[PDB]
Amino acid sequence: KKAIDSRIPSLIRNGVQTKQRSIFVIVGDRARNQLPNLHYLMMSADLKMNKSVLWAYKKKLLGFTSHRKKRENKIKKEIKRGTREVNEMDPFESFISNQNIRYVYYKESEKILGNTYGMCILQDFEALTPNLLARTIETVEGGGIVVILLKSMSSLKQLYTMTMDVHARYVVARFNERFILSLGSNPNCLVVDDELNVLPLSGAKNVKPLPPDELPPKQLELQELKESDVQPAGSLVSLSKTVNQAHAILSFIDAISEKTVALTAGRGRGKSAALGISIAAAVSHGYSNIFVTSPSPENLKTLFEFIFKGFDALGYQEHFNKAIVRVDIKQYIVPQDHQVLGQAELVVIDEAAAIIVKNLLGPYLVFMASTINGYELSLKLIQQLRNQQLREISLDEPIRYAPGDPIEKWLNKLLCLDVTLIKNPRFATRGTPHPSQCNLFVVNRDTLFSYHPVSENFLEKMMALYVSSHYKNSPNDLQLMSDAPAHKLFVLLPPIDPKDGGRIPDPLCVIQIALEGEISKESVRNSLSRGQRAGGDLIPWLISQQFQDEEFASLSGARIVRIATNPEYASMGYGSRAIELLRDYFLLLKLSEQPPHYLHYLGVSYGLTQSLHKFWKNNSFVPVYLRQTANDLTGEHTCVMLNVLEGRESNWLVEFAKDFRKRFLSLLSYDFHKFTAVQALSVIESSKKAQDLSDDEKHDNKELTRTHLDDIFSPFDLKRLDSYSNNLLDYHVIGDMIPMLALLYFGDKMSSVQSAILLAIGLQRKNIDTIAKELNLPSNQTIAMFAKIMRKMSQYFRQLLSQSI
Amino acid sequence: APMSDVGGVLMDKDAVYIDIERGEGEKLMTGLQSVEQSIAEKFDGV
RNA sequence: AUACAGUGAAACUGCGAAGGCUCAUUAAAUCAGUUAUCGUUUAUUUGAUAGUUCCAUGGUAUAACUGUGGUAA
RNA sequence: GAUGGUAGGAUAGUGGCCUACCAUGGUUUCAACGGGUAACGGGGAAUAAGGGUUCGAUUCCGGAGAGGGAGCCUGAGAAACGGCUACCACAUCCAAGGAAGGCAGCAGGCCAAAUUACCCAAUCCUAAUUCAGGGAGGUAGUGACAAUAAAUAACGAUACAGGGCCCAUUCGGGUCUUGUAAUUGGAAUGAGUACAAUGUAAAUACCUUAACGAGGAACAAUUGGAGGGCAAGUCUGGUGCCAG
Repeated sequence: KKAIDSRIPSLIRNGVQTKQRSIFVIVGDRARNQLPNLHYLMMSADLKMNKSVLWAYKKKLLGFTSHRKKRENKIKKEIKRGTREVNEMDPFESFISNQNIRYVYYKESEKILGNTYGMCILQDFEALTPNLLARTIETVEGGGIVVILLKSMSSLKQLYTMTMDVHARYVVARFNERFILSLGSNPNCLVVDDELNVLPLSGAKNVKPLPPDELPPKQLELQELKESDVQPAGSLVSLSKTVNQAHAILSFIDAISEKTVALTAGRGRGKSAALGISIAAAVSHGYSNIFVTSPSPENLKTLFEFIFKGFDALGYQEHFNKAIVRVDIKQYIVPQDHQVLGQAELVVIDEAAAIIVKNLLGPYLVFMASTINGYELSLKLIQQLRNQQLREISLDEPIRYAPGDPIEKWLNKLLCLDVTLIKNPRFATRGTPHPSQCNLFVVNRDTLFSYHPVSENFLEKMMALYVSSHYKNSPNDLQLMSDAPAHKLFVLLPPIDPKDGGRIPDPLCVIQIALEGEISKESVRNSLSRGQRAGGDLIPWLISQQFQDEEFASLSGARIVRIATNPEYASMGYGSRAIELLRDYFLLLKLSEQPPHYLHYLGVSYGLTQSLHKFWKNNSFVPVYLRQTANDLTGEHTCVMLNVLEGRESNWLVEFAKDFRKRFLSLLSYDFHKFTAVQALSVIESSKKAQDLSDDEKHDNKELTRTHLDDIFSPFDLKRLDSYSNNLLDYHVIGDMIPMLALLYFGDKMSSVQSAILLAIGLQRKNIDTIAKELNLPSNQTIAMFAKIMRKMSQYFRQLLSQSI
Repeated sequence: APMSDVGGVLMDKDAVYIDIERGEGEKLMTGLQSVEQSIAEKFDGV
């Protein structure tokens, strides 16, 4: 027996006194056997406490098996041997055989997103993805201990990096080093030996706080005031959280009970139970609401809302993947996808989930629009809310499982969930001088991710740039942008020569999907038996199947983003891309200048993205060749995925031009099955492919015109007779549908077309009928544009007839 | 059973009485425990 | 004791357990003796009981064992 | 299928044991067939005991069952206490993906809830064996129903008293070595404490047995009954000092 320390029990005492989570990091081998003692201390600090405990691991438990019949018969045959007596258990065996432990792999961390735990035991340290960190430290509640065990390689990294700034020596990872430094900065975290000594490198001093909640008392006061009918029953069933959440539920109830249409959109963070408030308001809406409601979540992702709906219904008055069917006993509600229920929107109330903005504008038109805006884009959705609908949208961000937590602050700081849209420039007109200058500098990512204060403030600015209104990336993407071997960045922020300060005008992350460098990194990582870092090369290596692209290295754009001010920000992004093309063609400090004049031996430079209109316009100012796409509907936005790749190298122009030619040849046929998107964007894509072909080719891929007997075989003679019947008569479907496929094929092959005639050629390629495509695009002079299309068909038929026959 | 040692954790008034890279941990607990007090910045003159 | 050589965890092997409780009421049909089976089965016990040969040694395929692993088990 | 015949099937083989065909048989008042229990009782089923005369030794009540019927498998021997398949219910783990066995069992209880320890030494049984074993089997312990024979004293000396006992309604009568916290003396041993050896696989116990072990022999047996007597005491009654 020995007294341990004056700080490690007192930390749990004041952590449960202030209802704040706390972090222990244990080193050494005999470290599993001190989680009994920390769990006992966590319970005896306050009995009125959750008891469950997580054991997130990655591949294998430390010294046990988590199967109680298995270890029971193992200890039975241990009894039968006789090295251990009958009524004997060491405290770790007793801990795992009596406590309530939930076991998860590091891969399936998404299965425990909702429940609550008193303790979390992170077993392995060397692999810790930040999405898993954000999912476990969120579910640990206010009297909570998160413990993290270590390994001898991490002990070497600790003894190295605990002096000033040194690192470990062999893909190298710096996210775990940033983690170690953040835990050195945290006040509610410390590092303990396996013998319960203290390493005071992480929050050394800690006093026992004095023995003893106004916002909670104001919550109880306003709740009891609302109590003194079924509205108070719903309010008391909902308000398991802050008075902010209670006031939000009460205000949404008041504005959406009898007022039938308002557009209320409650916005909140990952805490505070937004889905809980929605599901707890669902029962009150079913009471004083219409017989049908419309939910717009993801399919089979409405766990908290459906649980709170069933819970509040059972509170008041009740009784291919999963069951989300509608039930009633004395009501209807369906969790549907995008608005195929346009004619099935007789429900007067629809509640949507967080951000698909055009699909949201499609679905939210003619009913009471409740909406849940999770932070986990928001500015543009609030702008679209104010641009149309008595919008009473208001919500707040007080936490649910705490009142405020330094563990939540350190988690947000390390995982970089904090953002700031302040300007902090020299001037906007002087940043327009940077847009004329097109000057860019490299990141120096090792010194960037080494956690120093001003470096971390600029890195938070860089993370706000790299995820500012992006395409819904995540913290694991931040860990890939930090700790991958094939990565670089560029911050083309300031042109000025002032003192310490600046901004971020444009971040752009490259990915060296190479041949030489990627082959070196892959042959390295095959010893570690993993690796997947070649996407843009491997897409074309199966779609177009070119040994030239198998031999040529490539840079691929992971992401690139600018400010959200104005079209000058897109000009700044274009200047950043042009500066990056010039950069490819022509401890440590947290920037680089001479290395911005340095590069590798890369052949191709490509950006892979979704088929967006402004992204296509950026790809055209980029003019990088609009290469082979994929029309499989990626269910996030339904957007098709195109990887536009320039060739900026010595001798690759014929290869890239032939690839663009093959993509152009495939796109006209693949616009029949699963590409029915637009007319102007389709013309822009065809023009981009032909522009790539004209820029790359000199006379190599120069196609010959429509030959005589081949053109005679492609049409029929009576088909051309019907074409002349359309020339001097009506252009009906008895002669304008059998030949229209060959007409559109030869028209997009090879002698000019108008805007209306180009939309007619694209309309016959998309094979829709007359009153659909032209009336959607031009919306003016329908029969006159049909006659202009017939005249262009007559000119094409007269040209083909007078050419061949 | 508080006031007693369920397992090893014997609870006194305020103190807790428990019982039971090698040289690296032993040295970092012997001398270099609070030696990293003024080792935070490493010339981080922000 | 430079193809085996004693201790021997865990594996194949020979055998071990070689005969233990409750519940609904069958009148020489349950039972006991006896006659017979050239009318029949039989490990073990015991006594007996085998006559065809044209122009120096026969084949891969599995363990135990190693090695790579999956699964809460 | 009742009774038999002929042939085949199946059998370890005999066999209406089963099937085709055929004949209309067969048992019975010389007790067919059917009726029940002190069929938790009986029949020799068996040992008998030197006086218990239907208590008094045992094999077997009938057949089943391993949650419930069904089907299959193994073996010299089986429709297996130890196997599999499917159906139906119980039922535990579970990370909800799946892996199972049977414990829906046996012991107990309704002011004696502890038997579940040691051995094959004996008798048999199996056994490759001059060896191994058997919860077959034996041994021991807690768990009183005052049922059973013993003890809690035996023998002397001295002193000092004069009264003790019995009958009877009464008066009274009859009788005689009888008493005493009196002193005192040396002998006896038993409960207990214990050497052992014997016994026994071993240990307990019985048996045999050296050493110590009594004066309040305090090494301290009860239970119930009959009757008094006492205070500067207390209470009640009322024709002093009394009665209760």
